Amino acid sequence: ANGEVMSGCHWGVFKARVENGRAVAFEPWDKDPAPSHQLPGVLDSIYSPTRIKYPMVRREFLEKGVNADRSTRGNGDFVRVTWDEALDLVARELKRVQESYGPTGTFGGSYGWKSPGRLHNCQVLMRRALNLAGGFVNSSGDYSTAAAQIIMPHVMGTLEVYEQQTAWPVVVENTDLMVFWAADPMKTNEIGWVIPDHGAYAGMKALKEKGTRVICINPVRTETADYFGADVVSPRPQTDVALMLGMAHTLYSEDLHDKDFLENCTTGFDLFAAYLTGESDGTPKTAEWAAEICGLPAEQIRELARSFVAGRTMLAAGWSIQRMHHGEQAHWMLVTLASMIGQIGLPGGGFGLSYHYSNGGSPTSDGPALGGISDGGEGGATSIPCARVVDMLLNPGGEFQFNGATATYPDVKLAYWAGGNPFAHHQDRNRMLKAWEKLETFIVQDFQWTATARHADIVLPATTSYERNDIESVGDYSNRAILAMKKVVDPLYEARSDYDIFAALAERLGKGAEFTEGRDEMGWISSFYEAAVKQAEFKNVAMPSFEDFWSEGIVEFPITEGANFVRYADFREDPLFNPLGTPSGLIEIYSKNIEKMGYDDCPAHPTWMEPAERLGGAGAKYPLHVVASHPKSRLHSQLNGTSLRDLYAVAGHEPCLINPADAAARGIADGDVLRVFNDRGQILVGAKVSDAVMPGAIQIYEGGWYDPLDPSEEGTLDKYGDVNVLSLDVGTSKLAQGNCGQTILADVEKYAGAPVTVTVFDTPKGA
Ligand SMILES: Nc1nc2c(c(=O)[nH]1)N[C@H]1C(S)=C(S)[C@@H](COP(=O)(O)OP(=O)(O)OC[C@H]3O[C@@H](n4cnc5c(=O)[nH]c(N)nc54)[C@H](O)[C@@H]3O)O[C@H]1N2
Ligand SMILES: Nc1nc2c(c(=O)[nH]1)N[C@H]1C(S)=C(S)[C@@H](COP(=O)(O)OP(=O)(O)OC[C@H]3O[C@@H](n4cnc5c(=O)[nH]c(N)nc54)[C@H](O)[C@@H]3O)O[C@H]1N2
Ligand SMILES: OC[C@H]1O[C@@H](O)[C@H](O)[C@@H](O)[C@@H]1O
Ligand SMILES: OC[C@H]1O[C@@H](O)[C@H](O)[C@@H](O)[C@@H]1O
Ligand SMILES: OC[C@H]1O[C@@H](O)[C@H](O)[C@@H](O)[C@@H]1O
Ligand SMILES: [Mo+6]
Ligand SMILES: [O]
Ligand SMILES: [O]
Repeated sequence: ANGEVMSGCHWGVFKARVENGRAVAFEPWDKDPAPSHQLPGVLDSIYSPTRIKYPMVRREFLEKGVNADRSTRGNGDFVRVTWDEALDLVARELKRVQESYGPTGTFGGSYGWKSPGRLHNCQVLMRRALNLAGGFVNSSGDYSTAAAQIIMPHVMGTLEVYEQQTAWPVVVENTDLMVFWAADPMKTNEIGWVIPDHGAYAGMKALKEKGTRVICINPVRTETADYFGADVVSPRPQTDVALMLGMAHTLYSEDLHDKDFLENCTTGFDLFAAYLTGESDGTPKTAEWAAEICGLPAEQIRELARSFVAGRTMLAAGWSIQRMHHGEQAHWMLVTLASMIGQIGLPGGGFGLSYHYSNGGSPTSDGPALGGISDGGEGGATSIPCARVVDMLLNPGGEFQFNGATATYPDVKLAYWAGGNPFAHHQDRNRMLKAWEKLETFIVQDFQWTATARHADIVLPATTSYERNDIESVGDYSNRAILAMKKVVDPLYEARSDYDIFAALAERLGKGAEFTEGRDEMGWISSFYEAAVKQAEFKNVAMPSFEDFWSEGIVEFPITEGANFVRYADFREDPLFNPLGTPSGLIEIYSKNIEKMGYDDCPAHPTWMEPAERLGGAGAKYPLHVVASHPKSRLHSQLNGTSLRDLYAVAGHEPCLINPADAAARGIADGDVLRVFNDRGQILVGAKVSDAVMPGAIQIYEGGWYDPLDPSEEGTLDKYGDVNVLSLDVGTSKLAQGNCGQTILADVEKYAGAPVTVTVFDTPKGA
């Protein structure tokens, strides 16, 4: 066809131009306040050299199945097969594992960002089919807030991280000092889990125009600091809890803390104060004590603390600091500091844990909620914390602790992954490669030839959202509209929707009608729309017929009371009438429930503990902290294998931001090929020399595609730059068992070996 088609994605709403059946541009939505620069890469991902054309089976698995040499996964030897051959093999394997081992034999957690959409949700569709086969082992939590989402319920009485924030207009009108703590909102609000509304950009523009003072506490001077002209304060990475303690000690010793707020809204302050002063352990937590750990001058620490109580202050914290050893302590100590400041529940005061994620603070509309397809049970134990996947494979039947409970790891034999990239997202790549040999069968379903697809036994080519129809909400927190995600182009090559793949597997198991319910694509979509219309009718919100909605492509909802929302205002007004969901009904600075667990690595009040490895730590073996943060010009690993890579690759490798003093000490110049290494692994990167990163730290973003020099050699050099070749794979503590992906020390040198060639962005042989 020829014309324009409106649809959406994790980067926003867009208008595609189609010529002779091929999409030629993904243009920004006219109503978007800040369109994404990544749209050209989203378009290219439909057509790039790494688009998966056909079903494939690795040669060793096609010939020997369960008896294959497991060490050769990832060596490139794939055989093209027909869809019938691939689907029959997958169905035979699903049935074999269920009959031999029961539900504990299959792992169906399949963590990953996939694509938005209420119908074409690849993970829910996979679980719908696996439940019809007999069941599976799931995963709990995520890689984003694994620690904060477990400690917050014990402290504030709610998960806190994925909840609406005090509205942006209220912050602009009332806040005197905005503190971005381990957060880069100008970078991270580009993405949404549903289709993003980019509402944070409207709020940040209003904040900039008013001239309000901004401070960001971060090892890197970011686009957020440049936009606002912010003061940048850079503690050594992993020392924020010590900095917060020094600030708290200053407030207490100078009688600047809010005694009334502490008495009326919290429990355990007296016990915490005994720790703060050193009465309980012999070590006063002074600004000088804190300065020695974090590297900032003691007077700067005292001045920051005094400035937080001088006017109305908002502590807007990000999540990198909890994606680390003892991560639970970061936001627990932040809430304790906010309680001493005493402004929780006031307009523009307190703290917020989602101003940097999916446009939190964009005012909530009066529209209805939109539902989608279910798993028939998205957005040994029968479930594991997600980042314990390798520990599980290495210790079948072994015990593990999690948030007060004791359980044993299930004995998993088959793993099915759809819409995720664990060979980019999981920690300690070399350890993971050896552990994966414990799986009998590994099936991967995607549209791009990621490191995960390259390591599979069986590869099934899915379609993108642009090759089918769907329905989804716009604005993770605002719910400003419902959008028709219309088909842009017909399915490419031999690709099939995840729905069509799972329906064909359900048919082979004799459960076809149970999977489909006799509905077709538009039948499912209209059912979801009609349920939203009924909910809206009960709340006096007008909506068009399904036919008129589909023709127009969108329905917008108005904002009224959502513009005035203040988080914790009811609790502050009357804590006895509106108690929190904690044992006391108050903020738990001291937790008796956590005391009873007896976990050495997660005490009963916020506490400073040395991490496994850190910059400035006694016995540290490597010199530089690696800031393994989220990428500017990708969504994780998404879009690495597209023309968008040209915006940032350095000599064909992932970029490494390095301070001029650390570079000059090693004879490194901008543009040089470098080797980054530690005792766990080694990778290549390209140098980007800049004083934006503090001395003692280097920045290498997560998501790079792993490209082994010699796949048959243990510890081989990664030719491209997957930062998770350098990371450690351990739990945050026994409380949350979260990942520690930003706890990394390494050295760097000018590469001195023979020239190598990156091949991970090329079409695999035979594909
Ligand atoms: N373009 C883009 N946007 C995204 C994503 C993406 O991949 N690309 N991913 C999405 C997802 S799933 C999430 S969870 C969010 C990510 O949200 P976050 O986890 O908050 O983001 P990060 O980029 O990992 O880190 C935030 C900031 O913390 C700083 N930092 C790192 N270590 C420390 C430390 O020890 N102390 C202090 N004070 N600061 C530190 C970093 O320099 C960075 O500027 O972004 C979302 N949006
Ligand atoms: N060192 C370090 N490691 C980190 C982090 C960090 O800060 N530091 N960040 C962590 C976090 S919070 C996250 S969320 C993870 C990110 O890990 P992931 O979510 O696994 O990363 P993505 O690259 O988004 O992978 C999603 C995959 O889904 C595929 N896909 C998209 N839509 C569909 C669909 O409809 N069908 C199918 N079959 N496939 C589809 C995409 O092409 C892509 O390959 O990384 C984690 N790892
Ligand atoms: O070529 C015909 C085949 O096309 C595939 O896209 C359909 O999934 C399958 O059901 C059909 O038989
Ligand atoms: O067809 C494209 C148009 O569709 C409308 O429904 C959207 O509100 C408008 O912003 C967009 O330009
Ligand atoms: O010492 C026990 C701890 O050991 C760590 O290696 C594991 O990652 C963690 O799950 C466990 O609680
Ligand atoms: Mo995440
Ligand atoms: O995550
Ligand atoms: O995430």
